[PDB]
Amino acid sequence: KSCCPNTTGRNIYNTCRFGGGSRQVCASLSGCKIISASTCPSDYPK
Repeated sequence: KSCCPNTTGRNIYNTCRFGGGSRQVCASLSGCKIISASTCPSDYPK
């Protein structure tokens, strides 16, 4: 999972992922937080 601001972020992540990106790049594209588990900090887990 990731910590996105909202369902919109998932959009950016998708545009990137499906665009030919990665996780870090995607993260920097949606501004979400890349978690290495099934949890998430106080960084809007959306």
